[PDB]
Amino acid sequence: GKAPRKQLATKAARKSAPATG
Amino acid sequence: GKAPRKQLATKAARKSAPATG
Amino acid sequence: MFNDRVIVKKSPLGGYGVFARKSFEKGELVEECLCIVRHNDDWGTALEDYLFSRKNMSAMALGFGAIFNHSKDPNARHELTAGLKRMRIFTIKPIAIGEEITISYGDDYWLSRPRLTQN
Amino acid sequence: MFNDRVIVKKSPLGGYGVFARKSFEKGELVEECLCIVRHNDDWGTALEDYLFSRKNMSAMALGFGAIFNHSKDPNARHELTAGLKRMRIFTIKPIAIGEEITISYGDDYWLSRPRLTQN
Ligand SMILES: Nc1ncnc2c1ncn2[C@@H]1O[C@H](CSCC[C@H](N)C(=O)O)[C@@H](O)[C@H]1O
Ligand SMILES: Nc1ncnc2c1ncn2[C@@H]1O[C@H](CSCC[C@H](N)C(=O)O)[C@@H](O)[C@H]1O
Repeated sequence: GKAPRKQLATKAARKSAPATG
Repeated sequence: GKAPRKQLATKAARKSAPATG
Repeated sequence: MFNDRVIVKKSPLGGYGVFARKSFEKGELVEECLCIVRHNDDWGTALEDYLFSRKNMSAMALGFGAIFNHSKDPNARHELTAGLKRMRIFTIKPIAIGEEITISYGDDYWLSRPRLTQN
Repeated sequence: MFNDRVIVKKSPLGGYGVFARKSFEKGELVEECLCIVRHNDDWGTALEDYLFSRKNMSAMALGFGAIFNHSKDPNARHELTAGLKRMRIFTIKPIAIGEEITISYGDDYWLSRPRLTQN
């Protein structure tokens, strides 16, 4: 929306983890 | 082996069922 | 994993099948879990291993439907509700404490020695 | 499905999360199951729904890792062994009989109202 948008992403994950950012 | 072989198969399933042939 | 009714093995002389600590009769729901219903294609490929497919598609073994190995005398089987959604595990033929729970396959999935016939 | 420690719901006022019939304390393994570790690509697509992915790949929720819904005060979480193989379910903060067991997500998987901060 009137700004740089990024559809693709190398860091595209799904469900986070218990303790691993 | 010296015969008509068929690699592809429309009825290619994996694990059978409890009672459904 | 382990349960007063059964346990997972990982046994002293078994691959990765289930162990019937019971004690079950003819027609006893040992356990039941959910499953996934997807069509063939990439699904059958990526999941080419523990997929319980029916005559229409290929589903995934959510609960312990895969751990069930192939035995010559499986004293336990499973059931499927309308479609490959809910999966149950009954006891085809009563089982004794210290048995192995497993299920067969069908037309596909071959076992090994064709010794399951008296003709 | 149902267990003396917890049960699956399918509740009178809940979607498809788990119910803590207990009775648990701070740090209690409510349940544990296996999971699958696959890379993104077709895997993330076909399984785009209940995939517990870590910072390196995307795994599948073998046991009841998916049924865990997102709550504002989840009194229970899970653990992961070396990699996305064995999955466990502990009780972050003791739970009372009649509670709902669920887990959060992380950077991805958004919840709804950004009301989880006191700043
Ligand atoms: N009686 C038997 N003889 C040879 N191979 C067998 C067998 N029973 C099982 N297997 C092999 O093991 C596979 C079944 S998958 C085995 C279940 C696994 N422990 C799990 O947890 O998912 C089959 O593809 C078959 O090739
Ligand atoms: N608090 C919340 N608000 C809105 N949607 C939620 C939510 N908690 C869960 N959901 C939705 O439900 C999905 C989680 S999957 C829910 C688990 C499902 N019952 C199972 O058995 O697999 C998420 O994609 C999210 O969009």
